[PDB]
Amino acid sequence: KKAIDSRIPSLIRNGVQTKQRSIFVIVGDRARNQLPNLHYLMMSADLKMNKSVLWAYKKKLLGFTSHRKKRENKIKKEIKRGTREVNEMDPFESFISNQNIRYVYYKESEKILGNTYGMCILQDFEALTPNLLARTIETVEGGGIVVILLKSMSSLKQLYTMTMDVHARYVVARFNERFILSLGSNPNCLVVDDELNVLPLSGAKNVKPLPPDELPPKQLELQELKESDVQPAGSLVSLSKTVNQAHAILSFIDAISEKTVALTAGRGRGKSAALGISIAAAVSHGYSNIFVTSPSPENLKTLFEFIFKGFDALGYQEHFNKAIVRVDIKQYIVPQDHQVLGQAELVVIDEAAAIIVKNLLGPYLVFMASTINGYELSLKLIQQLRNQQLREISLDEPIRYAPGDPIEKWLNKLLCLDVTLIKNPRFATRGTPHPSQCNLFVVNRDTLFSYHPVSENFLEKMMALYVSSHYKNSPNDLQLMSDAPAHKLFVLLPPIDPKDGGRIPDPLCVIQIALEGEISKESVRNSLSRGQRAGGDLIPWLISQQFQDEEFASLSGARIVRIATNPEYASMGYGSRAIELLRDYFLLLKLSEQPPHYLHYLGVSYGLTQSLHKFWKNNSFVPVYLRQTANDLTGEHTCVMLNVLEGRESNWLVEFAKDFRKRFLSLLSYDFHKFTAVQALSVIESSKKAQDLSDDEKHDNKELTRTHLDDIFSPFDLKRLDSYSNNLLDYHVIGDMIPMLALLYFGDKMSSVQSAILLAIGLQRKNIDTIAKELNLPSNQTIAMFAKIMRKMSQYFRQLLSQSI
Amino acid sequence: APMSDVGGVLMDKDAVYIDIERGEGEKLMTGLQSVEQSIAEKFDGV
RNA sequence: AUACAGUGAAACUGCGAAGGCUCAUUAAAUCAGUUAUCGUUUAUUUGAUAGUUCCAUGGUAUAACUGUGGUAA
RNA sequence: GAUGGUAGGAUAGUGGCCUACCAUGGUUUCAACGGGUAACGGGGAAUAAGGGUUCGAUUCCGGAGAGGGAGCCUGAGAAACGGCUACCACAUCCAAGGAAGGCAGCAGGCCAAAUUACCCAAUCCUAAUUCAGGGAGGUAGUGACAAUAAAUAACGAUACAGGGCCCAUUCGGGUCUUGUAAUUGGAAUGAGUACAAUGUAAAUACCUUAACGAGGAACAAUUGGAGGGCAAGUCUGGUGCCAG
Repeated sequence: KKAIDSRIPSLIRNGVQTKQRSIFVIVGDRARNQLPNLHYLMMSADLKMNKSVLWAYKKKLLGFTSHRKKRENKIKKEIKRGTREVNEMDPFESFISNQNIRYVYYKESEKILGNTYGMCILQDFEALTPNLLARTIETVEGGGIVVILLKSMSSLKQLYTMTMDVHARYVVARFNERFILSLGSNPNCLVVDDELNVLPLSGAKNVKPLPPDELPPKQLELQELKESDVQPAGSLVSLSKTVNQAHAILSFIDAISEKTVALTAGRGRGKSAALGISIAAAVSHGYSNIFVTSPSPENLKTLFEFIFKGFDALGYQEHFNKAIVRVDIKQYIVPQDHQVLGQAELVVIDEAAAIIVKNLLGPYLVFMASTINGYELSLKLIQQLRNQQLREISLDEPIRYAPGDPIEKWLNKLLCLDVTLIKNPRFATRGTPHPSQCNLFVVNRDTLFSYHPVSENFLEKMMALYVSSHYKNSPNDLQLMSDAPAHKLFVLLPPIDPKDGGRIPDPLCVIQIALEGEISKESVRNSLSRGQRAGGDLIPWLISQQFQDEEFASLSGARIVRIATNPEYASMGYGSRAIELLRDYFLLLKLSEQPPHYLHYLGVSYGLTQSLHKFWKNNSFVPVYLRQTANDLTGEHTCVMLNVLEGRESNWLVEFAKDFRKRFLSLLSYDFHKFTAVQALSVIESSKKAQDLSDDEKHDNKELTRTHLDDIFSPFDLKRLDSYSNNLLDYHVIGDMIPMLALLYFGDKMSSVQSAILLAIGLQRKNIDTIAKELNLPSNQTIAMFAKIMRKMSQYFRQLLSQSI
Repeated sequence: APMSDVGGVLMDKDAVYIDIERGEGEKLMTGLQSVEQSIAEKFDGV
């Protein structure tokens, strides 16, 4: 027996006194056997406490098996041997055989997103993805201990990096080093030996706080005031959280009970139970609401809302993947996808989930629009809310499982969930001088991710740039942008020569999907038996199947983003891309200048993205060749995925031009099955492919015109007779549908077309009928544009007839 | 059973009485425990 | 004791357990003796009981064992 | 299928044991067939005991069952206490993906809830064996129903008293070595404490047995009954000092 320390029990005492989570990091081998003692201390600090405990691991438990019949018969045959007596258990065996432990792999961390735990035991340290960190430290509640065990390689990294700034020596990872430094900065975290000594490198001093909640008392006061009918029953069933959440539920109830249409959109963070408030308001809406409601979540992702709906219904008055069917006993509600229920929107109330903005504008038109805006884009959705609908949208961000937590602050700081849209420039007109200058500098990512204060403030600015209104990336993407071997960045922020300060005008992350460098990194990582870092090369290596692209290295754009001010920000992004093309063609400090004049031996430079209109316009100012796409509907936005790749190298122009030619040849046929998107964007894509072909080719891929007997075989003679019947008569479907496929094929092959005639050629390629495509695009002079299309068909038929026959 | 040692954790008034890279941990607990007090910045003159 | 050589965890092997409780009421049909089976089965016990040969040694395929692993088990 | 015949099937083989065909048989008042229990009782089923005369030794009540019927498998021997398949219910783990066995069992209880320890030494049984074993089997312990024979004293000396006992309604009568916290003396041993050896696989116990072990022999047996007597005491009654 020995007294341990004056700080490690007192930390749990004041952590449960202030209802704040706390972090222990244990080193050494005999470290599993001190989680009994920390769990006992966590319970005896306050009995009125959750008891469950997580054991997130990655591949294998430390010294046990988590199967109680298995270890029971193992200890039975241990009894039968006789090295251990009958009524004997060491405290770790007793801990795992009596406590309530939930076991998860590091891969399936998404299965425990909702429940609550008193303790979390992170077993392995060397692999810790930040999405898993954000999912476990969120579910640990206010009297909570998160413990993290270590390994001898991490002990070497600790003894190295605990002096000033040194690192470990062999893909190298710096996210775990940033983690170690953040835990050195945290006040509610410390590092303990396996013998319960203290390493005071992480929050050394800690006093026992004095023995003893106004916002909670104001919550109880306003709740009891609302109590003194079924509205108070719903309010008391909902308000398991802050008075902010209670006031939000009460205000949404008041504005959406009898007022039938308002557009209320409650916005909140990952805490505070937004889905809980929605599901707890669902029962009150079913009471004083219409017989049908419309939910717009993801399919089979409405766990908290459906649980709170069933819970509040059972509170008041009740009784291919999963069951989300509608039930009633004395009501209807369906969790549907995008608005195929346009004619099935007789429900007067629809509640949507967080951000698909055009699909949201499609679905939210003619009913009471409740909406849940999770932070986990928001500015543009609030702008679209104010641009149309008595919008009473208001919500707040007080936490649910705490009142405020330094563990939540350190988690947000390390995982970089904090953002700031302040300007902090020299001037906007002087940043327009940077847009004329097109000057860019490299990141120096090792010194960037080494956690120093001003470096971390600029890195938070860089993370706000790299995820500012992006395409819904995540913290694991931040860990890939930090700790991958094939990565670089560029911050083309300031042109000025002032003192310490600046901004971020444009971040752009490259990915060296190479041949030489990627082959070196892959042959390295095959010893570690993993690796997947070649996407843009491997897409074309199966779609177009070119040994030239198998031999040529490539840079691929992971992401690139600018400010959200104005079209000058897109000009700044274009200047950043042009500066990056010039950069490819022509401890440590947290920037680089001479290395911005340095590069590798890369052949191709490509950006892979979704088929967006402004992204296509950026790809055209980029003019990088609009290469082979994929029309499989990626269910996030339904957007098709195109990887536009320039060739900026010595001798690759014929290869890239032939690839663009093959993509152009495939796109006209693949616009029949699963590409029915637009007319102007389709013309822009065809023009981009032909522009790539004209820029790359000199006379190599120069196609010959429509030959005589081949053109005679492609049409029929009576088909051309019907074409002349359309020339001097009506252009009906008895002669304008059998030949229209060959007409559109030869028209997009090879002698000019108008805007209306180009939309007619694209309309016959998309094979829709007359009153659909032209009336959607031009919306003016329908029969006159049909006659202009017939005249262009007559000119094409007269040209083909007078050419061949 | 508080006031007693369920397992090893014997609870006194305020103190807790428990019982039971090698040289690296032993040295970092012997001398270099609070030696990293003024080792935070490493010339981080922000 | 430079193809085996004693201790021997865990594996194949020979055998071990070689005969233990409750519940609904069958009148020489349950039972006991006896006659017979050239009318029949039989490990073990015991006594007996085998006559065809044209122009120096026969084949891969599995363990135990190693090695790579999956699964809460 | 009742009774038999002929042939085949199946059998370890005999066999209406089963099937085709055929004949209309067969048992019975010389007790067919059917009726029940002190069929938790009986029949020799068996040992008998030197006086218990239907208590008094045992094999077997009938057949089943391993949650419930069904089907299959193994073996010299089986429709297996130890196997599999499917159906139906119980039922535990579970990370909800799946892996199972049977414990829906046996012991107990309704002011004696502890038997579940040691051995094959004996008798048999199996056994490759001059060896191994058997919860077959034996041994021991807690768990009183005052049922059973013993003890809690035996023998002397001295002193000092004069009264003790019995009958009877009464008066009274009859009788005689009888008493005493009196002193005192040396002998006896038993409960207990214990050497052992014997016994026994071993240990307990019985048996045999050296050493110590009594004066309040305090090494301290009860239970119930009959009757008094006492205070500067207390209470009640009322024709002093009394009665209760």
